[PDB]
Order: sequence, then structure tokens, then C-alpha cells
Amino acid sequence: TRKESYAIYVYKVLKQVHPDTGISSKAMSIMNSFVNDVFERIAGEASRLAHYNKRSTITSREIQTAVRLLLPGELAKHAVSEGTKAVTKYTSA
Amino acid sequence: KTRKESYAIYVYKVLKQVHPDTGISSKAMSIMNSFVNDVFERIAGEASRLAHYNKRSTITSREIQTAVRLLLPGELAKHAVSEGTKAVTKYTSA
Amino acid sequence: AKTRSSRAGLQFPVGRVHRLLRKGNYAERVGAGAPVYLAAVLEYLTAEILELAGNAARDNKKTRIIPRHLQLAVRNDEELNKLLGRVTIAQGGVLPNIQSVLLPK
Amino acid sequence: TRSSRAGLQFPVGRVHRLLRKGNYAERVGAGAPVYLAAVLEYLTAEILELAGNAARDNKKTRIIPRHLQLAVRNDEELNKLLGRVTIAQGGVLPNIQSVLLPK
Amino acid sequence: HRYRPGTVALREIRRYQKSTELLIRKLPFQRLVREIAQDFKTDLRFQSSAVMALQEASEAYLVALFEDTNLCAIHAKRVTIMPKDIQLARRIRGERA
Amino acid sequence: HRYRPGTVALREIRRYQKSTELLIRKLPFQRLVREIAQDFKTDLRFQSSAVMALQEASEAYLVALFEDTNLCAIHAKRVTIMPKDIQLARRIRGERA
Amino acid sequence: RKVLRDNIQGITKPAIRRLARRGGVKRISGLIYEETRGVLKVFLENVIRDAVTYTEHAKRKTVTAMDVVYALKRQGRTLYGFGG
Amino acid sequence: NIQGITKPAIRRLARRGGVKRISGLIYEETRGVLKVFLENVIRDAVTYTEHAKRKTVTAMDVVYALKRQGRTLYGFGG
Amino acid sequence: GGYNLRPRTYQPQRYG
DNA sequence: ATCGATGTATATATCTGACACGTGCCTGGAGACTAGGGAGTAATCCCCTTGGCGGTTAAAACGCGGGGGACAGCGCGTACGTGCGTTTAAGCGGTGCTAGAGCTGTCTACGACCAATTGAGCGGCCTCGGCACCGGGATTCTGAT
DNA sequence: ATCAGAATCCCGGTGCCGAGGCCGCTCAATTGGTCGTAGACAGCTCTAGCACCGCTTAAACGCACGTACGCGCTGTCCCCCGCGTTTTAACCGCCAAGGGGATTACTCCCTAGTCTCCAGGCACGTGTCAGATATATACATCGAT
Ligand SMILES: [Mn+2]
Ligand SMILES: [Mn+2]
Ligand SMILES: [Mn+2]
Ligand SMILES: [Mn+2]
Repeated sequence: TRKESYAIYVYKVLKQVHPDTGISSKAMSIMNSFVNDVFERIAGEASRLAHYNKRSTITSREIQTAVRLLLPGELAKHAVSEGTKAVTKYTSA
Repeated sequence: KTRKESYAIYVYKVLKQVHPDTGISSKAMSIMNSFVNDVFERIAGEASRLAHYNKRSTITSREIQTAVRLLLPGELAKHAVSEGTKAVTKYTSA
Repeated sequence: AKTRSSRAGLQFPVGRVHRLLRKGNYAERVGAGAPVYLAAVLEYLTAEILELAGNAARDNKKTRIIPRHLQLAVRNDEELNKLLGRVTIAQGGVLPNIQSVLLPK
Repeated sequence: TRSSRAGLQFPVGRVHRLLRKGNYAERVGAGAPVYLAAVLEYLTAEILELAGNAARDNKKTRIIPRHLQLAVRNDEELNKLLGRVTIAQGGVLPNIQSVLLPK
Repeated sequence: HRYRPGTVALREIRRYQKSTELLIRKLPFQRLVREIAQDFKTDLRFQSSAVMALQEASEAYLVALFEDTNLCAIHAKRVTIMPKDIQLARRIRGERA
Repeated sequence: HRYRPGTVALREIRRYQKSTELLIRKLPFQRLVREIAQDFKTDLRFQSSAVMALQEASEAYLVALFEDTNLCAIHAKRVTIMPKDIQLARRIRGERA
Repeated sequence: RKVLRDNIQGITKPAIRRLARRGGVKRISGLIYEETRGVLKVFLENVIRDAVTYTEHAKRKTVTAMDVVYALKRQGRTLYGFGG
Repeated sequence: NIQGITKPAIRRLARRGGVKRISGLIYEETRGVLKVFLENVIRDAVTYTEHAKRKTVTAMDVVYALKRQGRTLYGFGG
Repeated sequence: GGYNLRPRTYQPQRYG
């Protein structure tokens, strides 16, 4: 049965930060579980954000303000930097 | 002005059933209204994940019942399940 | 019977709970028995607290339930305390408790 | 693909679907999946950067769960983000209390 | 007339455990909130109930912390709470590393 | 020869804090899991990954508990952990009433 | 406007003392008062940082009671009596 | 059956926890604490299994139970 | 790559 | 500080299974396109937040004197660590059996969606009695003689 | 063992406003009908979990010794408590003004929805190098002298 994961995506990220390194199946599931947990934690905060403000849409602004609530200060500062960069680049292309 | 909803009338009905000669202050009623919304979100939130875990798109009385067993302590869950099952069968007959 | 709360023998509004579930982004569809069950559980827990708070209000020789009475009820019942272990009741105070080693002879 | 248009390695398309079928809101606006995919890609890059360093310090080329635990528990902020999280087969940091050492 | 050291403290413990009023003065606490919030973003206003909700939550946190702190002092065969009792309490309940 | 008491004890701490393997035998732990599960529902089966998931969480819970337990003993000017230290850690954690 | 300065000292020594009395504390060390001010400042920073973040997301200049209640619930310190 | 958690097994867990000297009554206190932990997690895991109408407790039921107990676990799915 | 990684990894100071 | 030795750490010789890659099938993502509503935006009223003043006084602050708790010192008893020899069971390799998990097809029971209907539920106004507040007095008890 | 200053408990009277009630306006829930798909069901399949076995051995076990750690007692020191007096500003009430929270009305663009096309992503299948294993040495290190 076709099961999905983030395995092929953390490899492409691993090869950009450390091209001459690998990762075991045990550590791969840990990375896979890490992405899903942070995905749910961010999307859950963004859901409450839209509900608190009587709005029906989760846009990039709800994702940003959810990152500032969940990630620690120095991690959140660079995450917004990565988020805002990809959005403006996605709009230009 | 703005029409703001609340559980004030329904908490006041239950209070008179239990203590007919007892009232509640504005602050205490706000605390009760905060209690209901919290438990509402907890139960509905757990029932929401129960449907997602089983690839379902419907929150029925079975999901809410399972959410009660997970959240409420021992005796509270046993009685709350008795109240819900009694109500849902009474609702089906009418 | 007209309202869905009367068909279920409940005091809490089944119609309002049904709307909140649908407009709360919990699932794509909501069963007909979910708001009945949930409003019944919310009525039982509300009754359980108002029973103990009313007694506390009577023990303090008062007619109206204040936040203090809600605190004495929750914190003295083990089951309610576990349910609200990470909850703060405004103007509730604390339970009278003094450690034994602090007491004189 | 929307991942290349955003310059991301993580699937912008898969994130957009998971936001829809996750019952987070009635509608999911564009850019929100590319923003979230970029944030998830950044955080994975931050952990793999510090875990890969832990592997090189432990004289290994493949990252094991131990290298992930060393990378998170030694970073002040990854430890705070993953405070209530247990990493399997990660062990603990070497920490002996000073009053337990001999004189 | 003079009371022995300890009888007035135990009297105050009984006094403030029977009551529910806030123990921090309103105006000093409100200025502290505005000062801390001003460092996050300037030109901020507060609803009167928003500050009260902060004081209701802060005082309830400190009282609960003073309980776990008192247990740490009694655990070390002491009656006085010391800064190391507060830090141990904050470490065990997960607020510190 | 013979090592003084506490010499190899610190050696074991450095040995087990350096490794990541499980420290409880898997079969006695698996029988304990099936015994407790039998009291909630009968005729239950367990996946291999399901039992290993419980063991990874149970050991990581206890190891973190001994870290808090050890700090309570040091707080009382002791180096031996005692039941009163575990009870204080779980009380401050909020697990024990 | 007036410049706010050194308001952590507003939490006087007797105010910290009353909070400890309600906590069932008999004797108090002299260094507790500065430690409590540091703990409270750290507590207020985390709650206000999230509260004003909700205020910023709502495009408002006023911190509402709901902003504080939503923030306390995030921290795991749910509060009753002010909304929600 | 609870005695399967032997004394040297508890000592190894404490050694990883940085404990140098262990009392005698710790082992019976540890078995009771471990039992209360497994009781709370397996109760929720079986609840997830009963809701799925299954007779085999899967690893996801364990991961879901640990999550709501505040003991989130990585590496076993989810 | 294009990741704006923070250059400093501070160690969390623990009790004792 | 010196010396014998004891467990630990490094080296490199060789073996194996998990990793990383390759192949092709396929299903979810993307491009093209229509429809409507959520919300962006400009307009507007009034709620309530901020600011200031003084009269009042409970509370904060500082200093005094000493009682009792912090804690360092210390002796005694014993509980726990180290370790050698005895007993137990778990881990591994290998095989057999089927419960049950899972996946594919089929039909209806159920719930989203929509339009006309109407009273449950809310805000606004009103009134008194629960209880907050003031001041008198009876009781308890802790500390002095 | 007695007696007085303190605080707390308490008792009647008084005055203020918040709760509980009434009334009528409005919006959300009820009613009834159709459409469509999720979910319940049944049949087939095969994966995974369970069961039984005996060999080698690492692990649990138990006993024995003697240490040094836990803990009870003492005594010295000074810190923190209780209190009177002086100082400070919180609290209350009352007023001013404007900014921004909340309601409101109109146009659109952004996204859900549907359809056709195709490659990104996954199962599988297989070879190879990372690393698990280990023996002998190297060396960091503890206890006896
Ligand atoms: Mn400032
Ligand atoms: Mn020397
Ligand atoms: Mn609108
Ligand atoms: Mn204006």
C-alpha cells in the first residue's frame, strides 16, 4: 500500500547542509515524525487564529503569526525570514 | 448593540434544578461560561482527531463518547457516558 | 416537541451545540447524535459543579454562588480537580492548608 | 511544481492538500502552504546541520538517533521547542553532578 | 506587648488563605505590565480587564510556585524558603532546563 | 584489586549516559504490558513496534524522573535517592496529588 | 508620554510576602524578594509577548482581555472569568 | 509479574539518570510508579484500539496516547 | 544552501 | 607524589545487512477555467481608554532588638556498594498456523444545502433584597509575671 | 498556675447596587425536500503476530564483607520576625478629550470546485560500503604504599 512521508525531502535538505553525510532508517522516522508534529502545531495555532478573529481563511499571515507564537525567538526570526522569502519568490515566478 | 451569546440561561436552569433557592454572581457565571466552552473544545477537539485518525469525515456520537472516556476522569466519564447514551436514544425515538 | 433539546430531555441547547460543531472546523460532516451527546455531557458536568458550589455557598451562609464557592467545589473534589488541574479560577483563592512542620507545640 | 516556483525542496503541493483535509479552516489561501513548507524545510535544515556535526564529531557519516538527540538537547531553542518530546534511541546528555565527583 | 516570631506569620497564612482578593497593588502592577509591553511594541493600550486578567494569572502562578517552593524548603529540613528552593521547583515542573 | 564504593558507580553513569540502548529486559517488560492491558480489554494483540514504543517512552520517563529525583536528594544535602525524593518530584510535576 | 522606569520594584516586599502567606510559607529568606521579581518578570514577558502577538495579528492598538486569555491558554495556564 | 522489572534494571535506569547511590525502598517505589505510568498510557491506547474496532493495539494508538498524556514520542510513526 | 541558519548554538544552562 | 594494575580506549582486520540507488507503474499535483462569497477598504458613531487633579489614609519603608532557625560540627549505627560464586531465564535461530488487518466492490442511510417560518434568546430598562460596610461587643489565647 | 493586650469571631443596623425579572425586537433554529457520497456491509486475501523449541551465554540472583553515608544531637551565629514611627503613594472620586474598536456598506479577486493531462513520488529489487564485531595493544587512571 502506498504510504507517504517526507523521506525524499529531508534528503535533499541533508545534501545541501552536509553533502557527504547519510541518515539511518531509525533517524529517518524521527525526522519524519518531527515534521508532522511541527506541521500540526503550526497549522493548529493558525486555525485558532482565524477562529479568534471571525475569519474563514488561513493565509500566509496566519502561518507567520503562528510561527512567532510557537517557535523560540531566534528560531522564529529566521523562520519568518525563510517564510517571507519563499512567498515573495513564489509570487514573482 | 452587539448580540453576544452565552450559556447563562442554561446554567441558570440547571442551577435551579439542583438548588432552587440559590443564585450566581456575574463573575461566577462568567467562570461557568468559561468552563463549558473549555470542555466543549476539549471534547470536540479529541473527537476531531479521532475522525482524522480513522480516516473519517464525520463526528458522530461514537467519536464524542470515545473523547469523553479519554478526557474525563473515572467516575465523571462513567456517568457522562450514561447521560449522553440516555439522551441520544431518547432523541432517536422522538 | 419542537426544539431538539426537548426531544433529548436536556436543558442545554442541542441546536447551538450543533452549529458550533459545524462552524468550528472539527470535521467535514457532523452526525445528528453528536450535539445531543455533547450537550448532555456538558449539562452533567455543569450540574456536578453547581451541586458542590451551592453546598459551599450554604456552608458560607450565603445565597449566591461566588467564584470562591466554585473554587472550594473544584479543588475539594478529586475528579473535578484532575479535570481542571491546569486551570485558574479568577477570585477563587486557595484551599486552607498549612504544613505540619510549620505548626508550633 | 509550486516547490520550484518558491525555491523550496519540501512539497508545496502536499502541504496545501494536508491543510485542506486537516479541517483547519473552510478555505486555505495560496502562499500559506509555501510559507509553511519553507518553515518546515528551515527547521529540518537546522536540525540536520547540528546533527550532521554531531555525526562528524562522533566519527560517523550516517546520522543516527543519538546524533539527533545530541543536536537538540545542546541547542537552547530546539530543546525548548522539543521540551515535551521524546526522541527514541537518543539517550541522555553526559551530565554528572559536581557533588557526586570524588575529591 | 510583643508576639513571638512565627505566630503572626501563621496568623497571616490563615488570613490570606481564607480570602480571595489580589495581594499586589493595582497601580504598581499595571505600570509593570505597560513597561514590559512597551518594550515589545510601542503605542499599545490595554483594556482594564486585560490587566486584571494578567494580575489574576500572575498572582495565582506565584502562590502555586510558593507552595512547591515551600515543599522544597521542608524537604531539606528547613522552614525558610530560599532562592534555591524556587529554582529547584521551577526546574522540576519543567520551567527550567 | 577492590574499588572503593562509588568508584564504579560513577563509571556506570558515564557508561549508560554514553549509550542509547534499552536497559529493561524486553520479555519481562512485554509480559507486564500485556498484563496491564488485560485489565482494560481481553483478547488483545500487540504489534512489535507497539510494545517497543511503550518501552522507549517508559524508560525515557523514568530516566527523566531519576534526574529530578537525584536533584531532590542533593537539595537535602544527600547523595542517595529515597522514596521521599520521588514523591516530591512527582508532586511538583503535578502527577501526584 | 511619560517614560516608565524600574517598575519591577512596584512589587513591594510585603506584596511578595502576602503571596507567600497564601502559599503557606512561614519564614522567608532575604534574597527571595529579588528572586520573585525575576520570576514574575519572566512570567509576564512570556504571556505579554504572546498577547501582543495576537494584538498585532488582529491589527489593533489595544490589548483586549481575550488576547491575554488566549495567551495564557497557550502557555498551559488557562484562566476562567474573563472570556473564552 | 510486576517484579519482572528487576533490581539491576532499575539501577541501570538510575545510572543513566545520574544517580550514584540508591536506597533499598526505591525499587518497590519505582515499580509502583512505572505501573501507574503504563496504566494511564495503555488505558488510552486501548481506548483508541476499541474505537477503531480492532483487536490488535497498533503503534499509532500508543503514539496517540503518549501525545495526549504530554509524552510525545518521535520515531514510531505519526 | 539558501537556508538562513543561525550562526550560534547556545547551550541551555541547567540546575547544578 | 610514586608505583603496580585495572578497566577503558584505540587500531585495523574482516564480515553483513541496511542503505542508497535504479525501474517502472500510478495517483496526486498541476494547468485551464468558471462562480460566488469572504474580506479588503472607506465611512461613521460612541465606547472607554488615557490623562490630571486633590483630599484621604491604608500601606510601604526604615530602624530597633532578640529569639529561634540555618548550619556547621560530630558521633553512632547500618544500609548499600563492590565482588566472587551460584542460579535462572532471555535472547536467537527456525518453523508452523491462522486470527485479523486490509483492501475492492456495492447500496442506502444520512447529513450538507437551501428557502420559508417563527419563537428562543438576547439587549434594554427596571426594582429590591442580598450582602457589603460600619461600629459595637463578646470570646479566644498567647505571652508576661 | 493566673491575668491582660491582642486579634479574631460575631452581632445588629445601615445603605448601595447588582442580580433577577419583565417586555418586545430580531436573528438563529426548526421544518420539509432533494441530491450525493461517506459509511456500513460482505467477500477475498495475505501479512503479521502468535506459539513452541533448546543451546549457548549474558544476566539475575544471593551471600559476604566493610565502608561512608544517613541521621540524631548539640551548640554557635546571625538572620529574619514583630513593632513602633516616619514616609510614600495607592485608592478613590471627578472631569476632560480623542483615538480606535466595532458596526456598516460596496466592489472585486482570490480560492473552492470540476475536468483533463502527466510526472513526482513510491514499492521493489539489488549490489556495496558503512559500521558492527573483535582481538591485542595503548593509555588513561584508581588504589595501595
Ligand atoms: Mn522601556
Ligand atoms: Mn597527591
Ligand atoms: Mn463581510
Ligand atoms: Mn479618530
